[PDB]
Amino acid sequence: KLPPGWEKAMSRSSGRVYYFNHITNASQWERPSGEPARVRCSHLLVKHSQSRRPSSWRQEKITRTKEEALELINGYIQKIKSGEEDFESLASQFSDCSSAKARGDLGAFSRGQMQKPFEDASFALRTGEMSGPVFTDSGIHIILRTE
Ligand SMILES: OCc1cccc2[nH]ccc12
Ligand SMILES: OCc1cccc2[nH]ccc12
Repeated sequence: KLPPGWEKAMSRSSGRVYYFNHITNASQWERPSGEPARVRCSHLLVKHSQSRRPSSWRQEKITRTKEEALELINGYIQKIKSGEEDFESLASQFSDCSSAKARGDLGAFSRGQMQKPFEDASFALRTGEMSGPVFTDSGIHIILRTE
């Protein structure tokens, strides 16, 4: 029926059908369109107090809760989707990964290199697509597939 990971859902607020991907946590109104050895992705990471290393270039000791990190992630996604902010700008300013200095770009990678939830989401995105919140031991990620 639908591409890998996608399913139909019903909006509670509006009643209209939408589509949700349980691998990437993406959601959208439009029906999803249409695997490579390698993909190229950028990401924006928000760490929290239970991250494997609760420290980053932005903060020596990260104290925000997981719930607070998810709220920050949700807000970044909202501004990216409305066009108020670009993914690259938010990643450079607010990502708790040192890849912030390269606008979030991780370069190209294969399966078996990244943490599993990150890898699975990266390879389930189509080129140009963006994930919802993706949870790893490092924190919560927004992933943008660029190639
Ligand atoms: O690695 C330190 C550093 C140098 C230059 C730009 C940066 N952005 C985030 C960390 C960072
Ligand atoms: O493995 C997931 C991942 C990929 C690339 C950069 C990252 N930084 C923190 C986690 C992380």
